[PDB]
Amino acid sequence: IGELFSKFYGELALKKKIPDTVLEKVYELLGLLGEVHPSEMINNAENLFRAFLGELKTQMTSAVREPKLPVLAGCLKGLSSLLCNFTKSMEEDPQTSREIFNFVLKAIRPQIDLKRYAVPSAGLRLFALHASQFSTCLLDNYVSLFE
Amino acid sequence: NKAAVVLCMDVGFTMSNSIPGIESPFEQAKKVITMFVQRQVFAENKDEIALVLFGTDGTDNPLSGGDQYQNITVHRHLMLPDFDLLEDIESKIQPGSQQADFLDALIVSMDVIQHETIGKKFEKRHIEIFTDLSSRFSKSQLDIIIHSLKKCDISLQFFLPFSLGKEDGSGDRGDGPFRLGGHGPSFPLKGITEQQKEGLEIVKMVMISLEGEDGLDEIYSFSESLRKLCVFKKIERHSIHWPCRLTIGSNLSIRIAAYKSILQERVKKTWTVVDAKTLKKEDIQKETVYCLNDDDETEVLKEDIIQGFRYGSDIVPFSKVDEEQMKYKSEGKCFSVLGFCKSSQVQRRFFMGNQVLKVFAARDDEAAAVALSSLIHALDDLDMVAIVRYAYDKRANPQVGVAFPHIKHNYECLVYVQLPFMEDLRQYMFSSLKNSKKYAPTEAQLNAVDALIDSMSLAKKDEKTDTLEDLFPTTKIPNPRFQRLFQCLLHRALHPREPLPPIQQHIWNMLNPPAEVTTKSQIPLSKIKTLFPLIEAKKKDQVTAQEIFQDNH
Amino acid sequence: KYSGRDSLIFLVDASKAMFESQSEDELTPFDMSIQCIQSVYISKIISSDRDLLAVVFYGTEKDKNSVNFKNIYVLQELDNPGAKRILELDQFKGQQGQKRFQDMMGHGSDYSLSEVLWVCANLFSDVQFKMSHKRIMLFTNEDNPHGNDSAKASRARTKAGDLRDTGIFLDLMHLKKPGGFDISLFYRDIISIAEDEDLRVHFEESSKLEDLLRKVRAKETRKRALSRLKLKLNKDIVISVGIYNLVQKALKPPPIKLYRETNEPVKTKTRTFNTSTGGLLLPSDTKRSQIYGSRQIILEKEETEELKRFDDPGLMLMGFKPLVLLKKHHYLRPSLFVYPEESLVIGSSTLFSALLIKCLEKEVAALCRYTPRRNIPPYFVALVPQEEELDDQKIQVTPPGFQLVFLPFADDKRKMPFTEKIMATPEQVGKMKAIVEKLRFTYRSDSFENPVLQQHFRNLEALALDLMEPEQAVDLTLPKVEAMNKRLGSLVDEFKELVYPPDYNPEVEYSEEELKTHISKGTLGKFTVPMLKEACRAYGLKSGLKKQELLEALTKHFQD
Amino acid sequence: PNGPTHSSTLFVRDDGSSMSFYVRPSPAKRRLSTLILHGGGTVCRVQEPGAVLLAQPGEALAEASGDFISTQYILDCVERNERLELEAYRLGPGRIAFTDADDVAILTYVKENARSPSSVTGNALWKAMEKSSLTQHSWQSLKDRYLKHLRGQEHKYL
DNA sequence: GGGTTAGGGTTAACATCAGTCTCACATAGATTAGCTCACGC
DNA sequence: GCGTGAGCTAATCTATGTGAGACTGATGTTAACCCTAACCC
Repeated sequence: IGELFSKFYGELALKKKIPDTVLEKVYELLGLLGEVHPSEMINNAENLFRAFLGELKTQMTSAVREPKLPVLAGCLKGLSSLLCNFTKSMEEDPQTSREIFNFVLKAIRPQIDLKRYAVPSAGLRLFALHASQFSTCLLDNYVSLFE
Repeated sequence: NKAAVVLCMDVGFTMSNSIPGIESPFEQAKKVITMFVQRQVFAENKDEIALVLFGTDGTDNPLSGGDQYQNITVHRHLMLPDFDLLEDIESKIQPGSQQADFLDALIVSMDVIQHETIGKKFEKRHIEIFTDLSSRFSKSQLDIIIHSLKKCDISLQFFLPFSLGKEDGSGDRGDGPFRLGGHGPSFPLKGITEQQKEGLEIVKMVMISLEGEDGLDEIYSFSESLRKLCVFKKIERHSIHWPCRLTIGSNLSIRIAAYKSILQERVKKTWTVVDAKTLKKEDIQKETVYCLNDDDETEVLKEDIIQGFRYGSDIVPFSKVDEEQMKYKSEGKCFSVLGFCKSSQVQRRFFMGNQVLKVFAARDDEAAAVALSSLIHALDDLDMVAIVRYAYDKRANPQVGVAFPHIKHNYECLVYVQLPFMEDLRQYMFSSLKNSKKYAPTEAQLNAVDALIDSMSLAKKDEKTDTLEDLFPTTKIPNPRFQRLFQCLLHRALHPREPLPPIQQHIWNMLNPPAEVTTKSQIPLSKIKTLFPLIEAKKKDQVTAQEIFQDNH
Repeated sequence: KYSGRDSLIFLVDASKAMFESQSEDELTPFDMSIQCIQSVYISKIISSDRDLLAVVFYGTEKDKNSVNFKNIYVLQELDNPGAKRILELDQFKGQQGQKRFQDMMGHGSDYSLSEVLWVCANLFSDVQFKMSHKRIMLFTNEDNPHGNDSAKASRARTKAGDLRDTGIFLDLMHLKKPGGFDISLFYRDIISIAEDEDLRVHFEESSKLEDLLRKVRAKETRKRALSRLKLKLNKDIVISVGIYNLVQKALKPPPIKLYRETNEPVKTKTRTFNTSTGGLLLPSDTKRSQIYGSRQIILEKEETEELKRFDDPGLMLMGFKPLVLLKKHHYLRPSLFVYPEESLVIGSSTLFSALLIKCLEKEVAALCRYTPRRNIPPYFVALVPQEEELDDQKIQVTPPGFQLVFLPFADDKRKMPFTEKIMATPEQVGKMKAIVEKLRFTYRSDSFENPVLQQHFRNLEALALDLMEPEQAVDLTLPKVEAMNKRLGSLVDEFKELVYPPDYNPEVEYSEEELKTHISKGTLGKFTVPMLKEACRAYGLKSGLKKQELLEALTKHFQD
Repeated sequence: PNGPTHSSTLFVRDDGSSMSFYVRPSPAKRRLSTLILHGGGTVCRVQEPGAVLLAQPGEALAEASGDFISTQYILDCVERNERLELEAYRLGPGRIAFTDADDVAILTYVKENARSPSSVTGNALWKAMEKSSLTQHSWQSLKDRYLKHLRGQEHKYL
């Protein structure tokens, strides 16, 4: 109960620039808090989904700012270790699963070699942990994914 | 303080008659009108624009006489500009498939001004015409247009598809010379039909009989107005009066009026944060919340907060009331003269401020004007310049500066620019670039770079009349940032789905040197590249924003 | 270099003749030295509040030092100057201060002059930071400390030479006392600055101590690159330069909020609070917006910074212009400075030097498009070649390089109203010339100080050392009206008679019923904006600032 | 040779605690420091939580704040030599109608129905206006801007 | 007995703009996780 | 297939400084409204 706030205390709010490494592990903490007794977590909000997104498609789809790797490299192990509960899938809500799959596919597709292999490893880890939630979008472009 | 400018758009078959490699004159006029109207809309200037068309098949003339007057449609009357205005100039798809009299458009605009601005206060009315001069004329008018010798504040401004710079500008080159917003090269002069010649002749005679010899420079080309602030000329409001008194000693005082001059100008409007659920600002709410340092707190109120100034390693608690009580107190606006120093001990490098002032004279009473003119002439025929202690108001800090004499064939005044204070100055230590031995360039490099700078000179001593005729000058191009922002905002207001449009081509041609300079520098640039051993891909970063995590297809 | 901080150690004598002096209004040399050290402290805390200062009295009866040495006292160790450090020193001013020092420190107790120099080196060697400079001023009223014992003099000379070899430059600010002797003596081979001087034997005044220009209370020293850009002569050939600023506006340090009860800084927390429904908002559900009339334009945050991006950060050369085409009137921003740097591109300095030489040979200035950061619109710049100028003392006053000159756009030029040209005549332009020649002035950059900043700094000093009243700054930018009037003479009146005509002097209460009746009366006249505002506020209606807003809203709502 | 002629235990409170007063440096504080020092109280070098915020009378900002004690309290406490209540000297307590319509309504009916040159640059002949010819504002402003409006049809002729 | 001809003396409306605040981005030392490779399994 | 240690270069990371965007309030300017030297019917 005491950690749902005091760390949501403007990690999404506030205007002062939170330091780069404190935009990955704080989101990791928020995501991984959801696998501990989801009974109370079921009525918190949907705000965690928007928080894990939003910055994604901003950290991922920014045409003006250089992407910060150790932000999504740590936000990925948010949504991953948070999807272990609330049993999100495609049959019951084919809305967020599509963008989640697209974003993780972008994460595992670097399009350019680079050092500090942090985001792609998290991408494959999330994909491996639970791919059953992507029931119908895992077999439409199977050739490229397998390659 | 409210103008009334009427744009006399031309639509016609000959207007759309074009040649490959050149934008249609109708499209050029559309670009110019879009620029002008969008600037006057997104800046929210308070003035009334009228748009009238001539040459279209329909004839919606409010007067129309009893007959004739055909093919001149008044699209809108004197109104505050609206988004629908530029929307429908972008929606005025079809140039008319007809031809109408050129002067008929002028009298139509004149009667529109007369019948829409009878009793309203208008600082200066305006009529701007973007014609082709390729239509049959009527040699029965100009007996009432000229007779109306501007017994009102209406004026003329003609925009033609030509290259209206009427001097030695032959050109006629074939390197794709014409570019909208281009500079130096332009439309090939001459090669003009046997109707546009007399059209330009009578236009020149009209302008001469209206403004005088100085009115010859008042007619511009379509590509010229995209790189000049000539459309808004004679609409812009003057800088506000600033009265003061220049004093020398104690009893010598001259009434003065410093008008504002060159100053950096920003965008007036502001971006307001709005929630993405109902597009309302009231739902959003932000507030500073002062919080203590130890284990946070419930709240710390406004009334329990006092100022504090760092002084050394500790903090001395000042206060708002103490600051107001014990601080520097001047004696209101002042323009006292400390003294006079040679106009060589002040240099263009040691200037400050974001503004320049032009201390003109007193008001219309020609008593202090004589004294000020005597002072500036004594400063100019002789040498040396006047230092000044200048303060805007009681609250504003006092600043020192220089007042150079500035004499022109039209007016006479000084100009004020701030000087630096003692703490305002910074001295640095740099290694000499001439005594160095490692970086001393050899004779071949010197000759190569000499040929380079001689090739890319931006000024020609044309006619050998000791006149440095200027190539592409950067002090007349409007700030492209405002036009780009206006285009982006207009596109977003009209197409709320498409992303940000790419920068317009004429904006790019506006900010680039003339093609001749680029071509004449190719060989010297190649020689510099192959001669100077300046080749380093030293691994230091790269600009990546979106093309690092995106996909292909 | 950049991170090094200058360090200073004072060395105040406390001999018997150091205290006793002539019996007149002149300050005793001890009080003079203490006042000068206090002034140096005050100057160095407002300006560059990171240097290290320490004071080491020598000749005292007590002793305090890292290594036990007789008659040497280290009142303060090397640290940033502070208000408490100043207040710990002013207690020695005056005769009562002299007695306090005597009862707390002592005097006499003949010293060695070597262990003091060793002690100073000890604190110099005990710092865990960088040492840009090391200096030791030696406030003394005597010039021949020894002579009855040559061994002590030799040891002192050896230690001084060792200090100089280590990199410690001491310079004594000699104090003058009654008598006839302050001769150049066993201190000449010790001054490691070895300042050039006539070295006149019979000095009869205070030495280079007024040279402090005491309390120059405004400065902020720093040197930094401020940018590191690429100068693209073309698309493929680029050189790397740095963009320094030579002159920059000085502002007082920003104030700090404080908690009144404890006088400790309070951290601020700005965050966009809920929509009156609870919760916090994302940077992803708050889009920027603008309104023009009835049209609302909604635009995302990143797209707002996307519409003001033209070029990559760098200087795109576009040609050369003659210097005579750069008018003096046009000016927007303080002129920046360009120097060739060789960290991103090797070989930039040679091309830069060749360009500078052949650009100031042909009196032309490079024209470039300037983009300092990632998303700033381009701004044209004329690079004026600034040739190096040096004094006879081998001191650089205008370092060589290129100087930016921001050419204004046509948007930034304002238009003046039409004025009538009225010219003067001879016989009064000559009078003006005579007045101007009678008001000569050798203008210098180091002439004036910001009066507001000076007053603020003096107020802070008074509020930190309880001086019981702030020091009144002599406003250097105030014209000397009486002196210049007396110097001018009566020719000003000859001027005034010559042109100026003889007659030219140059110099709540409201309620429902009254508004219901007034809307039919239709005036809302002498009704002031301050009372319209209070009516609309206390009643709760939307209010603005322009009169027509309220005059329309109240009229439309109150009846309809 | 005199002046500190009051009790050496005045400003100290009944419990033996000296009262704290804060005054910004000023000529007034020069005498007030000695006056308080002889009075047993203490004067704070800077603002402090437990101090008394003194202020000279007439200061608009201090009075508007309403958290200041007049310095006259000190002076009248010296002569009386007796402490007294602090809050005894505690500080702290439309010419509009010239639209565009009347600007043409002026010229109408006057540019035709006016035969006396004394009507302008001289009073009267607004007796016809504002009672028979309504203008819905004051009557002595038509003859203040006919001066600003001694012009031709809207914006001039030339 | 009313006015005329100028010069102007109160205060309200309000547009300006210097001054102040906040947020983003630059450089310069200071400091460490990842990223390889050479060995042992 | 895989651990494990060394050196390195990439990535910070805060202190300090500078400028752009938003804002706020004192101020002086223009202007509505009326009064006043002086004459002279």
